[PDB]
Amino acid sequence: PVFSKPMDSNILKKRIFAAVSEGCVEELVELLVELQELCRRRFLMHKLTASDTGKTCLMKALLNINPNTKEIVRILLAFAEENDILGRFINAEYTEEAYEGQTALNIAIERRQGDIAALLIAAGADVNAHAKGAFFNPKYQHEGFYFGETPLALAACTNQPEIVQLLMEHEQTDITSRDSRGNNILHALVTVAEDFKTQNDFVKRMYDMILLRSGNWELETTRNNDGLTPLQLAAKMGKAEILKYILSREIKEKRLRSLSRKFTDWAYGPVSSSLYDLTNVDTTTDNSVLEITVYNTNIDNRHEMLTLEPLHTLLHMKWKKFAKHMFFLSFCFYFFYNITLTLVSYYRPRLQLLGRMFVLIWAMCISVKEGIAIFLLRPSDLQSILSDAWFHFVFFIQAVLVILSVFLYLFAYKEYLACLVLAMALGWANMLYYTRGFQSMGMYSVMIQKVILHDVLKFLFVYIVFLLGFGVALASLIEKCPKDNKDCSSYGSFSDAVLELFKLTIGLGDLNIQQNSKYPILFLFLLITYVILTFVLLLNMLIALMGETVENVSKESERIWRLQRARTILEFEKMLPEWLRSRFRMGELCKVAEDDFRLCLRINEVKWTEWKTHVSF
Amino acid sequence: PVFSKPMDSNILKKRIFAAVSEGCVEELVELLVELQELCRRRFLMHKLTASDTGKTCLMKALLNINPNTKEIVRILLAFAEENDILGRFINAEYTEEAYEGQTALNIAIERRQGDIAALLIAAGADVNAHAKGAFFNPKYQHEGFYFGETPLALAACTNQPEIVQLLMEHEQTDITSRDSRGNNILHALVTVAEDFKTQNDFVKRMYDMILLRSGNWELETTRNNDGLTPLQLAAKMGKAEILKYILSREIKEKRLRSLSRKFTDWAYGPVSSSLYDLTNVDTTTDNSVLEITVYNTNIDNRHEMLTLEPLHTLLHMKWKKFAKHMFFLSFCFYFFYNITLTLVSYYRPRLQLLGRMFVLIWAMCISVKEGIAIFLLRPSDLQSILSDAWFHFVFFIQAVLVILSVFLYLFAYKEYLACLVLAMALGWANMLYYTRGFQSMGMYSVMIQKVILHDVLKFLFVYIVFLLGFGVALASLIEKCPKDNKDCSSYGSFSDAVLELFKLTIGLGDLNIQQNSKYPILFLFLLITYVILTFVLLLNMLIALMGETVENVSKESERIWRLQRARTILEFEKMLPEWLRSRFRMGELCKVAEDDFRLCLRINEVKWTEWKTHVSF
Ligand SMILES: CC(C)C/C=C(\C=O)C(C)C
Ligand SMILES: CC(C)C/C=C(\C=O)C(C)C
Ligand SMILES: CC(C)C/C=C(\C=O)C(C)C
Ligand SMILES: CC(C)C/C=C(\C=O)C(C)C
Repeated sequence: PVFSKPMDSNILKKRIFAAVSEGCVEELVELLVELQELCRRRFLMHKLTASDTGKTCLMKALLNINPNTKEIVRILLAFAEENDILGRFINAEYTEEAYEGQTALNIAIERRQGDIAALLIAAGADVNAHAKGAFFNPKYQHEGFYFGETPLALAACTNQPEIVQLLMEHEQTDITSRDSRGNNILHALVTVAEDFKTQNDFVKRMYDMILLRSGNWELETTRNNDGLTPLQLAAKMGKAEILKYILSREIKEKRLRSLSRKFTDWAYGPVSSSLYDLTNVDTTTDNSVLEITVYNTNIDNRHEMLTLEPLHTLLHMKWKKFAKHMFFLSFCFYFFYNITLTLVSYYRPRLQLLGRMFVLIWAMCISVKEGIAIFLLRPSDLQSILSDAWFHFVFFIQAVLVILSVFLYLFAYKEYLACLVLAMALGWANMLYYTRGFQSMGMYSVMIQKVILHDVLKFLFVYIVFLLGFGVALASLIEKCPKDNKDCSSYGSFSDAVLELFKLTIGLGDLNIQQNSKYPILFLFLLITYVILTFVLLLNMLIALMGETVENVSKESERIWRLQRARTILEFEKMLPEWLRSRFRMGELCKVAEDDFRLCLRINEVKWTEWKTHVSF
Repeated sequence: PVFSKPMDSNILKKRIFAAVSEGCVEELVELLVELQELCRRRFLMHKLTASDTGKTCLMKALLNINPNTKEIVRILLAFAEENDILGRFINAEYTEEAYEGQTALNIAIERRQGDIAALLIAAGADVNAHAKGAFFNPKYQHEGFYFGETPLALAACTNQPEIVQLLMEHEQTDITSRDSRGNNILHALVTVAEDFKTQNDFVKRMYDMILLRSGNWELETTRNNDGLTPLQLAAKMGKAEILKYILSREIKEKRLRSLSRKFTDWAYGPVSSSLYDLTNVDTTTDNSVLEITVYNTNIDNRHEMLTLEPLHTLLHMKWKKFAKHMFFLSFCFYFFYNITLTLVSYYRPRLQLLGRMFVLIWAMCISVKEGIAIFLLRPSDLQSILSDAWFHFVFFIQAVLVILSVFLYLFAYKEYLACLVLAMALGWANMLYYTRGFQSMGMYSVMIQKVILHDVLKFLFVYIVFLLGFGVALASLIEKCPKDNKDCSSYGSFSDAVLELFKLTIGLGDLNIQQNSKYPILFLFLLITYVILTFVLLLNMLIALMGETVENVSKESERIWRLQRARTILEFEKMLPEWLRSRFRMGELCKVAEDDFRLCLRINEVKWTEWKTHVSF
């Protein structure tokens, strides 16, 4: 965080700023009387405002607060009344690029002072004046303080509800005012919340106050500049507490029940048949909160908010309804394609040609989907943890290897086997993708990907360094055995010596010690020290590396597997044509409203743990 | 949980239901006067009751409670007094299949209201009216709310004891009333309890109140529809707190001491000689709580309630008395059978025939017990965790292989060795069953079964996929070496290539790189990538998989072993003939009662930790 200029720096007009900084009033009141007539003996009181910055004495007084500050603000404003410049004095604007648009009301609200803040507003302060500075609108979280760039949202982003209540009651205040980010009062509150459960979080408590007092459906429907309602913004930023509050918001009182996203129908002991609203949760529209929350648009907090009631059962009625019947079909139609690819080519000649045609019409079928899936892929997802993109190359590669091989079959480049037989080894290793449909083995394949990434690549990369150095060092010592024979040359070339070192790691071959080295002692010293760096230092410790991996993750392995399946639930859903997606939850109900455009959903909740505890008191 | 119709849906007779729903009375009292004479100008007031459902205004008023509801129920009943239809109005019944039999008293009791509930009962409410609906009687735990289908048990299943106390004092209330499940007031309380220790659990507190006020032995002896006393039902559902309370129930006061299952004889400091009752705990009868609690009829909570005092020492005096003397005999008589099977057949000819006869008369002896044990087995136990059934096939298979082999011995099909020599390898691996009699190694064999199931099968299943794909891929590249010789063909067929890959995993053989591949580079690329998927990715990680297994279980391995032994304690007991089971605990004592049919048991309890803490205050 680097800012070119500071807001307040306590390092003949300087007497104005010095007097208000230390809070001294006696040196100011008599001296302010003197200033009254400098302009007369000379309409535009420049002298009491700074030049390089727009900061005035009013901003200077409030930025350097003290118990004497209240005694200064009242007389400072009275000076502008005599010169009739209170309009320009109160609405004075900062001019630095970092802090631009900050007014005296903005600083008074920040410094936890409802006394002067009410006084300035009553004096004609510019309510809903936007602080459109680079500092107030940081490019990241740590580059500044973003709060919505309005005095109302600043009091809302801070924990001062009294100044909020005063600002709501003001007539000139524009509630549905959008700042330079296209945000709102509710968008700003969503950004400043946190996903970590805090005992005393005012954001969801103040979300209720601002929304209810507005009492209409325009704050929750106003779109962002990127294009995002306050509902969807909480999903993009991963705000679970706000998402749980918004999706399950029930208003008991009349005249405001239209602001409810969940209308409980009936309750009887543990079971209650709540009737939720999903007018912006189902994937019928674009950028749904369900679609946003399952992809890697949220960070480090997905399952704790993918289990929320309106959308936890949205996936179950998508899996148990059409996704399960298409995972088997994808499993069967790929198992048969792999079996046919193996069968018709293991029996290759050194009428079953209709089976070979099936591989032709299906390798193109896989690659046309993978080819179009690569285009929708982005580098922001290609290298990540929950990418689900590595399976998009290897499905494409195994498909593109088959069609490339057969193009060289009839054309007879003799390389038709160099590409086809690599598809068998990859095609059968691709069969492990379709094990997500089982909990016991789907969690197992989750462990494999974490093991193959955190530990195996780190072991191999060190290993080739010990294989390149020791391969060259061992092969360099060996002269050419006489008689021009291939004997004496187990370590004769770099490729021959590296291969013999690799066979030493697994445990295959004979460890000869008289391999025609011109230093027999040095060759053995370099041999009985290679196996203590790999077999004793690395291979045993490789087993040790993965123990930290399978102990920290095993309590989250069942959590990551569900997110894999929940992604394929809607990845399958987008493949259905528009006429096929005519099967949805339920019709329009829950309210007369605007002629009932409320796509509701009835899910009964039988909760035994809470009800048992509730009656226990 | 899916219900076709809702109980209460707040989405010219509709004015009746609307007025009571919102609690408005002014719009009802004058309008109810109007209704009085619609039927006259027209015995059967249909108009104020619903048609598709039996719900009336009384049910509608109580389902939509409000502070004005008490002001509505009193005048609503007075309307039926004038028409003299209070009998049909109060006893009005629901008619939906989901919710059937629900009355106005049932809803009033549910909504924590003892005021109206007492008023309805005083008005002639149908006490002990059964709500025999599909919702009130769910097929599972999450399909509804089961509470015993009576107003008394509903107040008991909820935490309202005042309405219970009122219902006990009523004359018309039938305490020993059985619902559609054959349950009782005490059966229903057992079902709604929980095995997790809760600080404030009313169920065992309300079990005391209902049983004592009844003051007789008919609630604890009334059989279920499945056939189960309230004692045995707590064992089937795994209710440890109720089981600990019931089995150790001591009533101090006279006239009710006959309702005690434990009569403490004397106490002196730490040692107290409690004298328990096991009239339904010992295995003398069928479906004993001891027999039920040791088999896999309880779930996830067995050792925390198999250690309860009446039945923790019931097994110790069965092990130290006849079970230990039959485990050695089973160990010796099977060790000798295995030794004889090995000895008389390792020396097979390429008079000791009496030893061969012993295997004949004992292989049939094993298979006749295993054959009859398979019939008593069920698929509900065949595939489980604490099955103790896998040892029933392999004991049967090893027994059936011996008799099958000798049938081909004299008959001379020459296959007599193909079945007999497989019995040695299985017969000696069966010798590890009889290691349950030792703590150090019995816990070891518990680890093996968990390791062999959670980890080894998951590793092998992935391994054959990498062996099928790489076996075909390696064998496909190899042409037939000239001269029609068997050289050049280490990977010549599928079986030859798969075998050479398996030997690569363990570490046997020579890793040749010039194995007559028509692509020497591609064969090596497919070879130095198979060993990084098994030897580097799988075999090392296999060791890693079992580390989560031996760290989470080792604190429970000593717990599962006891349940294995406790099952064989009564598995041995059922083998004794009726005359042999003439040795039991102790006679009839502890009370005069009904001519003393109380099979008691005296077990002295020397408790030093509690007594030391008790005197410390
Ligand atoms: C390209 C062939 C060598 C198969 C490659 C793999 C599968 O075995 C990788 C993905 C592990
Ligand atoms: C043997 C390979 C194919 C396993 C590696 C993966 C597949 O599961 C990726 C996803 C890490
Ligand atoms: C049938 C023979 C091969 C013995 C089989 C086993 C014992 O070694 C299995 C039970 C592990
Ligand atoms: C070598 C085998 C016989 C071990 C496996 C078992 C026996 O202990 C079953 C019970 C898992």
